[PDB]
Amino acid sequence: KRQSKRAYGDVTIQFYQPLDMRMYIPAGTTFTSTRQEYPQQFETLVDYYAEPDSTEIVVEVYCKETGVAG
Amino acid sequence: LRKTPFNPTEWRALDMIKVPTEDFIEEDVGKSDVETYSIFTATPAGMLKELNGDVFSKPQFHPELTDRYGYTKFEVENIYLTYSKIMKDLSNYGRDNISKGIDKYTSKLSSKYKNLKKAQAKKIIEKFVKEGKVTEKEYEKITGNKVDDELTSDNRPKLTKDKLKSILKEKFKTQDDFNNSKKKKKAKTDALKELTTKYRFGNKTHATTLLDEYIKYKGEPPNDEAFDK
Amino acid sequence: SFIGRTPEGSVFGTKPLITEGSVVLIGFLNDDINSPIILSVYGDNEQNKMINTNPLDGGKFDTESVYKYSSSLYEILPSLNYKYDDGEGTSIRTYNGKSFFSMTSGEEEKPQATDFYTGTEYQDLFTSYYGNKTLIEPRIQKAPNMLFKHQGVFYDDGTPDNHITTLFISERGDIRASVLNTETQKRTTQEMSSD
Amino acid sequence: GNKTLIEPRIQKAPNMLFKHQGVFYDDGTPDNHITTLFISERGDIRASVLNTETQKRTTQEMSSD
Amino acid sequence: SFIGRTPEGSVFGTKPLITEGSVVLIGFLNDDINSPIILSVYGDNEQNKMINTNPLDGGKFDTESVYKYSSSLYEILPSLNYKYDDGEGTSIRTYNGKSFFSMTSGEEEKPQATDFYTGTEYQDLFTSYY
Amino acid sequence: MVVRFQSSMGRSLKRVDSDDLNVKGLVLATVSKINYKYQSVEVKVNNLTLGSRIGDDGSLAVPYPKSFIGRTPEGSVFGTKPLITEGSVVLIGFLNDDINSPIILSVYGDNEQNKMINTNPLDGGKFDTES
Amino acid sequence: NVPEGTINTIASGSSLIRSVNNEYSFNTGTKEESQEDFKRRFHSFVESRGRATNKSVRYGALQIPDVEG
Amino acid sequence: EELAYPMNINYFFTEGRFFTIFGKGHKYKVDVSKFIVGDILFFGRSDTNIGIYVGDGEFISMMGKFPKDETPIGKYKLDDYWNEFNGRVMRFDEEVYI
Amino acid sequence: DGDNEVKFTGSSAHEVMTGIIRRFIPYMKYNYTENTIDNYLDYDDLS
Repeated sequence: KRQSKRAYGDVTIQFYQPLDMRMYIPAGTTFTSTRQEYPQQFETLVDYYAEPDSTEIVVEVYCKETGVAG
Repeated sequence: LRKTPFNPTEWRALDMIKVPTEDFIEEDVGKSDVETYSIFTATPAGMLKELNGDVFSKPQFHPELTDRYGYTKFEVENIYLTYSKIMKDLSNYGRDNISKGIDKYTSKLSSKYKNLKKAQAKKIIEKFVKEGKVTEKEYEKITGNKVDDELTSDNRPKLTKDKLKSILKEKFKTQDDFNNSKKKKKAKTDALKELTTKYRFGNKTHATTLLDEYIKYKGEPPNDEAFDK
Repeated sequence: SFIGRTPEGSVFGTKPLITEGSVVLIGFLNDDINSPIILSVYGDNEQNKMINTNPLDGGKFDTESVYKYSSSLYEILPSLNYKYDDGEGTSIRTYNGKSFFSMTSGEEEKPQATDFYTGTEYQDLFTSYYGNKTLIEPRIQKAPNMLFKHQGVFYDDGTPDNHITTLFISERGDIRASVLNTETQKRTTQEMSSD
Repeated sequence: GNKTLIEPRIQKAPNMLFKHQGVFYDDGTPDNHITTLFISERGDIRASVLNTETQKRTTQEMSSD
Repeated sequence: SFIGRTPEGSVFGTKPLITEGSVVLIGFLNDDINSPIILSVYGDNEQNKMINTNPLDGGKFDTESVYKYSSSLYEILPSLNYKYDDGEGTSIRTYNGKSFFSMTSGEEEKPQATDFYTGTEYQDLFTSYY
Repeated sequence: MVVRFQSSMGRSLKRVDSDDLNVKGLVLATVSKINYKYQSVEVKVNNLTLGSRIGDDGSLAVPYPKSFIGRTPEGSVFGTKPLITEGSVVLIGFLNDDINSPIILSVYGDNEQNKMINTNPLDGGKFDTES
Repeated sequence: NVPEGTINTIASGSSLIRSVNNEYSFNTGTKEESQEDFKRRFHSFVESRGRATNKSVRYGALQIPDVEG
Repeated sequence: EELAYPMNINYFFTEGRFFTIFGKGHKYKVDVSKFIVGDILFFGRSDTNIGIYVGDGEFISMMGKFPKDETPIGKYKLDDYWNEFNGRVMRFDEEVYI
Repeated sequence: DGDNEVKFTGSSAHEVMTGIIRRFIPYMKYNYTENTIDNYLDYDDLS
């Protein structure tokens, strides 16, 4: 039998105002939650760049824990 | 001056020395909880600071360890390191609200719909606030679009391979187009303008690639993959 | 900026603008926590890069050419209309809508403060852009109405002052220069209509 | 302070102007009234009121002579 | 505020107003007593309360309504005639006697910078009060 | 004795350690070079230069005080850019009294410069006097 | 033998310098000469003992270490 | 091609047809030779005028007194006008636009 | 330059430490009949 697959999905970012200049997101940014039922972490694999005049950006994320908790 | 030997392979690189109990005069060795930390981090050189720049720090902890000793930190500095919808949206905020920050409210419309560039949505808002309304003449003047076409938002055709093959036969009807580059730029832009928008799927760079192969092979490439691609 | 009291007793001073979410340096009294004071307000690198029109990456301030761009007291009010001064003779001030005041002496810079035909547009002025080549939109687009009202109380002759004069300008472009004596019920106005 | 005159850096005469314009107002109609108080380097004074869309102007001009 | 020298050699700078009996923060060089410098000038709570026309007790600066009053570069010269600017289109400047200069765009604020009949009085402007 | 031979300083015996590395107080410097794009200067100590890393202008520099800066509810940023001058004397306060963490507090001119740029002829006197 | 546009900075104060770059690659960085190269050099040396010959001038001008062609 | 009238200074920034070759604020006399015919040359401290580059170190523009000069279009050497060049240079691109 | 400022640059500790030690070690002269500290201290094989 083959091993389990890590959960992955899309996460949506909402800013107060559209960015005036281009911003860089450092690699390996950690996405998490505050509910006690799901304390599982997430982390990005590739670079992303938030171009100006963009009020939202979507980046893919992969569940570090290998299980259905993701 | 060497890296610390606590690394696994560097630990093995140290020379071993043996000594039996037969040379022991006295001993005083034991455990101790004098040093105890839970969170470890290596901050970069102290000029960089969280409120005026890039990522400040990135610590590490064990969940079981912090129960006994909670949040015990250990820090070290390292010196080294859609005409209707557009009009409705303007009518939703209103001219009083839009008039305060036309540049950034423009970014809201361009963010929602990637069909409009910053210049295109900048001009329509200026015309909206000054005149107080926008008509179909203003919209088409800003950019050529089919305003009198409501099909597309509910249903837009598939563009299977034979349809593309047919649309290329409309956009290139004579051989001089390949030879005369000036009209070729006009032709291909008209192809991409309908081909990206009107049908289910649109992409510039992909469609460009096909057009560059199509042009090079004079509209009859040696394989049907050019129309698959 | 400064604060004090006059010999008469009246208090005078300033109220510099305060902004939420700005970064401020703090110095504790006698190095005691629970004794804070704000020393100054420092902006972010992005914010500083946005609110400057200097294109030079670097260079000594003593160079004549660098003096043209470096030497620029560039300031923006809470209102998005800004005020500008420079070591050269250019100086630009802005008000509500696209209205502005400008002055200059070099013939090269003559377009910046010209009135040929319709006059220079607001977009022609290079100070009207943010650093990241975005136009500095005014917050309020409605046209203003100016006036220079002049009056007093008395003078060395001892007689009560009752001469009132104004230089009112309306939102519709009208101009009215008037001199008034209110006690004597007399007035002389020079009026210009929008038409 | 040390009894030297404060020379101006630039000795060439300036040219001032007070340009006034807008976009709209509470009546809802587009704003198109332009007025200026231009002053030239040669001492001229020009007070003008303009309506650009209607192609109408009234100027009060003073020459250097 | 700023001080320097031009390439030609002439010195330029500023002389900010100095006041007796004001409270000033001091920072000693290398934490040595007998090495003082003044960092800035801070006024008393009463003085600050007297020289502001904001009636709001509190509120986030991001609120549109609070922006009308919070955003006010309110300054008073050594002469008791003052200068005023705001995030709205109102801007008021004063000179000797009751003379003033004002500008505004909102019809609601039209009285503040009107010239009907005798014009707006100096007492009608709400910025003219402590 | 034999063990006393360690890092020490002063006429009185004092253990020199990582406390001595930390600066106490504020120090002065001169503005040698300015980054006009970011308006962040690098100040020179008498025989050392602070700030001034491999980063050209944005990612490392010394911040300068601003009159006021913020953002409006609409989102647009507003602030001021006070004039910056080369060779002026500036007071500096290190963060958490750490060397390699500078900030400029204010700009102070020389006695001669201050004497040149004032027209007050009075030598002295209480400010409360009418004259 | 770094690639093109590798040397970015002068690693100093660089007050009057904006940026530094190299338009050409470094090719003179070479490892120690192998046996074959030494044999070739030595056979030219043996054949270059008589002066006033082209093959002699070849060694004459090749004796400098930096010269390759 | 059509562009957008009057093409005041704005167009070069928000109308996307151009990509900058050299930025404003630096002025090198040796790197002028690398330019190509048709490069748009700016002039003035506040973008007062622009020009078209032609080879042999020249440029095409109109120059004359401000109040409506009667001088016709003409070509001038770059040596005398090099002081007021301001270093800004831009180039056209038509294949990828729309 | 002109001032006594000296800057040391390297991408690793062994590169920096070489420059630091080499800057001052030779000139630290003494009256040894035979050399100085550089002969008696290898300060090599750093990483």
